Amino acid sequence: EELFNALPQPLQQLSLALAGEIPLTDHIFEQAASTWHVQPRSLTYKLLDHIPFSTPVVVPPSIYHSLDWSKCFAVNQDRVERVPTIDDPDDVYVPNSDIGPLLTSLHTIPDYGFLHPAIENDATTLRAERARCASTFYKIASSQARQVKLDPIRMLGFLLLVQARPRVPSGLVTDQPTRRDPTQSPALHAIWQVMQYYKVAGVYYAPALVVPSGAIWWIPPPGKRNVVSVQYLLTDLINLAILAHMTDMSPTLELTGVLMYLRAASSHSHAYTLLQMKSVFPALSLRSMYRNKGFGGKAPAIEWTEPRSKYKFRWTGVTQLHDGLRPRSPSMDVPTLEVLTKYELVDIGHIIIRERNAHPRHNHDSVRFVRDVMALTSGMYLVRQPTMSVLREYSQVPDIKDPIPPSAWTGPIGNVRYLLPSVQGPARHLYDTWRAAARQIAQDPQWHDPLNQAIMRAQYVTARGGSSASLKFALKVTGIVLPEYDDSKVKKSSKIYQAAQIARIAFMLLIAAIHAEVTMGIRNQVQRRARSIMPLNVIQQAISAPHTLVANYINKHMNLSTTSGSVVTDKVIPLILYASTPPNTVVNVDIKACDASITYNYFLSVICGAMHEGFEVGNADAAFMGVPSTIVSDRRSSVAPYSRPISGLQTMVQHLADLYAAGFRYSVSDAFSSGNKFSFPTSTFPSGSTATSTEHTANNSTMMEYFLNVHAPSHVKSASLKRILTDMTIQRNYVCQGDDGILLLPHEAASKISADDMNELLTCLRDYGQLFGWNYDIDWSDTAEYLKLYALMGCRIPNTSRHPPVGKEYAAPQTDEIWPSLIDIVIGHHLNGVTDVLNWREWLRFSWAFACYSSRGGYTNPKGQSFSAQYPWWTFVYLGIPPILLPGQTPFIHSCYMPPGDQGMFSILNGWRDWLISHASTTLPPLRHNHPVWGLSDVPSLLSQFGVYAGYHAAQHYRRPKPAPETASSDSINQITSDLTEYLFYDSALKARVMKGRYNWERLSSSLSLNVGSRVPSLFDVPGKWVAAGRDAEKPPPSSVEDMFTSLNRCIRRPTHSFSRLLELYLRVHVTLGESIPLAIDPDVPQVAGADPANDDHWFKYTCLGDIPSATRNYFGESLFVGRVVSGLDVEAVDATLLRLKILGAPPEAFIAVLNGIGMSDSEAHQIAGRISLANAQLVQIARVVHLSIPSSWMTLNTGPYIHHHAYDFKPGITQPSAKSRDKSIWMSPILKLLCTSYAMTVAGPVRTSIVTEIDGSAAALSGNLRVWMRDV
Amino acid sequence: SKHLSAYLDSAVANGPELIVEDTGLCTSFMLLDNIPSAHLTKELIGFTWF
RNA sequence: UAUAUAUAUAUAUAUAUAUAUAUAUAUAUAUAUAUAUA
RNA sequence: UAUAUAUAUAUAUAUAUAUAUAUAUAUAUAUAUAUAUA
Repeated sequence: EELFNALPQPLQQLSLALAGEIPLTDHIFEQAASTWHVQPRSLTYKLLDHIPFSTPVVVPPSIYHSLDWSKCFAVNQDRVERVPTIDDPDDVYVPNSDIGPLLTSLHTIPDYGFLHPAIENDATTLRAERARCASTFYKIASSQARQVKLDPIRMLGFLLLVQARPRVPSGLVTDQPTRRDPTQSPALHAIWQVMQYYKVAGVYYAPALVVPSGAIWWIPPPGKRNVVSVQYLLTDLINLAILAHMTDMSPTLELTGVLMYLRAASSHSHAYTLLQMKSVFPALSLRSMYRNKGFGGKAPAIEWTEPRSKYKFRWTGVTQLHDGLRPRSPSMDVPTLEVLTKYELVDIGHIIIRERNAHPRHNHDSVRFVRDVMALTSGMYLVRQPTMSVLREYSQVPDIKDPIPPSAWTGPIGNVRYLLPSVQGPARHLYDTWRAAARQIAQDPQWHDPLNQAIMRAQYVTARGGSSASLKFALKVTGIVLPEYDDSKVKKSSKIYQAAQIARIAFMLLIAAIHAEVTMGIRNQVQRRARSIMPLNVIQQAISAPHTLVANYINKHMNLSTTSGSVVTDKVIPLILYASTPPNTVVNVDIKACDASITYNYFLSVICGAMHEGFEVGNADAAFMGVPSTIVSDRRSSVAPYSRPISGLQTMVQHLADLYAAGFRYSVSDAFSSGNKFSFPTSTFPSGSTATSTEHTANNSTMMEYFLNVHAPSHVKSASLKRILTDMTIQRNYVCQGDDGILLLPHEAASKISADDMNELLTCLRDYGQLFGWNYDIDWSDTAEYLKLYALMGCRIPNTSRHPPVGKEYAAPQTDEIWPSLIDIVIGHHLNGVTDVLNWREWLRFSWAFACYSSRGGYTNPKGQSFSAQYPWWTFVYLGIPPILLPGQTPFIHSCYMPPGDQGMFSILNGWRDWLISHASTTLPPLRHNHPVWGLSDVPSLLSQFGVYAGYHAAQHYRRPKPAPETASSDSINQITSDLTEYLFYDSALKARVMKGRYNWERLSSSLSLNVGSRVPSLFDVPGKWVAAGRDAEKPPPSSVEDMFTSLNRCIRRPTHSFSRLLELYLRVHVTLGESIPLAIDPDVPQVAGADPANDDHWFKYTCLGDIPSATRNYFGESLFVGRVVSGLDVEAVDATLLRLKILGAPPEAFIAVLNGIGMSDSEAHQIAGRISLANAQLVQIARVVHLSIPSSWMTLNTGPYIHHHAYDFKPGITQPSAKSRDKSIWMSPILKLLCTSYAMTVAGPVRTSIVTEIDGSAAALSGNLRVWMRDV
Repeated sequence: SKHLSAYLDSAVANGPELIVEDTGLCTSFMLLDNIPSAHLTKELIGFTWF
């Protein structure tokens, strides 16, 4: 491969290491990283010359047809709009224009350019129209290019490097070498052809270059001109090329994707063109697979347990597939082909359909094909001008087909109107439901509990926030002089900052401020319009409390919130799998825009009236959250009007209804556009975070229930449909979360419902939603779409396109981040490639290349010095990336499921133990006195020679700079503290409780001499945590950066030869692997697409353990003792301390002090303390006391039973008696089991039984040291 | 899958074709002119008539 | 001039039957290559 | 040379899918004729 010869020497070495030829070393690790940072990026394109492509792809010159930008922008009413070219009002995206004329030249790199300083000045100072339009166009065009985790060229360099040389085979019988090869990929050939336009003297000038402040462009010569779309096309091509290789797809499918992108790029508005024909691929493949005759195969047999509210499922065998079970819904070929005819891409459909017809039976190949084809959709984070986005989304109002007549209301109650009893229909149903819930909320001593009140107030504060300026204005307007703490370096717009200002003020004085402006933000998306973030101010968030509370009660006490408890997201996995099984018919539904359709004229007025009436049952004089009862005029009786008191809850409703009727008033201040901030109101619900899911899920459930039980039976025609539609209820037939929803039909007896009845049913539902202005957007394709998860016949399909390898969202014109953060990006990037099942061997190779580039970085003072550093590669091992090849071992023996942290280290060393010991003896002189785990052979020196300690400690170092304090600012720190504590401790009982607990605790901890300095979670530190978070949200000063680099280097250079005490002790255990465990399911049945004999290790791991989490006796430790806690503190810290105390045998008052330290009253403290026992605790619950946790990668596997009865901590016939844990086994055995299973999961291949065989020291010695360490911390 | 699909659904038609109906003539023997009669136009006129 | 109904012709779509072509799967025969045995 | 296994090609048979042609039925559009109304 001449390309391998083209690489420079260090990169050739790195490629050899990645191929598994040689063990990786820090030396070559640096040489590769360094040289990448010094050579120009264009050379990566230069590498493409040495690929003899043989693919049938032609790049039409139609691409280079820049449409003039001047006609794509205009300003009216002093705002820069997009003025769409086509008559479609949605063409509001970046056009296809030549950016060239707007460029100057840089002094550093003369070839590339940036915006004219003249243009931006005139747009800023003169507000000149054309200047502003040019600026806006330049800003957004640059931003669209910036939507990548790093420069795409670097990723392309990674792909070439790994693909430059075939990987060496391992000894495994399932290690199939790659079937795909270069010179056959249409993507790379396409990149070659298109890039031929950008060379002048064989130099291959990149069309653009991304920088921290955005992206720069190259000035074209007089002959040529660069269209911004080309850059986007390159990114899509590179992303597709990487994905195709990792997914190992046929070149034909990649060919179709290339043609797909080219056609989109040829026309104007590359983004808009792609967006229009988005769903073509899933419709062609996923929605229509088995609509033929030769159907068959094996399918999972999943059963839903009787208490369906618990969402518990059981795998109970397999089911043979046959024609009677084949999908009933019509295919999707006709509409898709009709759409494709518009863009004359019918060939793509013909190719896809013909290829699809080669999979008549459901098996691994079929789903693998589906996974690959669905991976063809564009992975670009689309971005448009926020001004257009806000103008296009919130300009919608629902259309009600039968409005509530005005005569249907009673007389006013000051603001609200009650609903007349004579009114029926869905509105009546909605009214009663909310009213009933309001009644239940009304009398509930759960509130007025001071602890619960603390939870609600604390829930309102986060590091982020907004609308602070509106807050300061509104209160200053009403004569309220708020405090300030600027010297305490914390952002004013933080929700924390405004909360501190409010602490002292009597609440009712603030009531006028709730009718104030709210700022807004935008977050871009991959396959849809960008999302919206609308953070209310703290006061508004407080007022809306009743709305949330009632919604919560509706959810938690009707359909159990339809999984909106979100305890572990994986509970939806078995649900959709069950929903997609052949015996069941499922329908996917979701509100078209629930945020935009909920409104006051129809919905909120009804809810407000119901809540206000529902609160009538209760003491009319009972203040709630500092809101006192007031007098309101009642005008229900025209003959006898009067005024009566109303409780604080009702007063809240009175104002809340007023606000909703007035409509939200937003203020847009987009930065990408130029000087165009303004404010306009809308009825669109905020819906900026999970706090909105409760309301929409409640209304979603309510309307669905009424439709099923009342509207549909009264209106449908088919008698058979009526027969099956009856005996159906939401609690066992429907789930939802926000707009999203799933509806599944009762099992038709050995049969399926007529599509005719389905059409009748679906039609009526659409009309039902049309009544009150909900577009239901339903579909029926015998698949499962819920929370962006896809299941087909009980097999999960990872939609990889939603996690593009290169793409990353950036919501601001500047990246605003520092170099070390890139490491965390790499770690998160790699995990997705594990969550989604890719070719695990090749994905690992690519990951290391990414890591190598990220391993190095530098910084420069605003005026002064530069700084630099880089990590030894062992860091990434500690961070959770398996090594490819260790010295003395064979490559590719470590599975991706290897746990991060100490566990991964221990497992690696445990396997590597014997070779290290023997090799150290030959190579080095013995150490001077005996070692606990090692002999005299002195492996630690060898590890230092490998730089293991350097990497091990380097990964421990922090990666974000720290802000500095000040003393007059500390007066503000105290002022900030005092007020935060004041806001937290509204009453006095909590303060007395915490103070008593803290005083007793330190007294006990010192006098009993457990230890001193134990940072125990307590409420007094919660404000401190808030303050630190608030100060951290600020951009750090350069001095902090310099401290980081210096500290990091010193930590790297310091010669240390010891791990943490825990890892040192963990090495004392010897673990061995026996035979394979009995299988969970039939290996024939596919469960996750791509986890097949080709991708062996995933296929092994899933097959052995089974995917369905089925903790019938374990419950994965979710039964934490402290169900109710305040924000800021960590439950996982609290229970760990409690168990640690219990193991240490502390006296009960120690528990009492600790519990009282977090607000628990003495009585409940005793009650809680009594529950603490080593028996009822779960394996993971107790094992976490020493930070032994379950890796996130395991959350999709049924590891419970294995850990329970497959990891033998003491097998009688194998273990040495020295390792017998004896009585301490009650808390020793879980630790050993966790270590054992971690090692077993580390190695590749099938899961084997794990057995402790020996502890070098006695088990007693191990337990004693552990108790010491537990007492120390 | 063929056998399983066959054994599970009996609505595969393939029933014997019982109903066949005739509206013509219930006969199976045809009277046939084997040797045509000669046409006479000069001598023996009138001995045959068509 | 227009609307409605009926008949006839032509075009398009859907269903069924027959013919031809192409693709895929399975079986059998023949040829060629590679491996093993004699 | 023969046997056995694997791969590829060609031929034949059977099944499935798609396309094209012809026939029949149904729907829609257009034209022409006839009737009725304006």
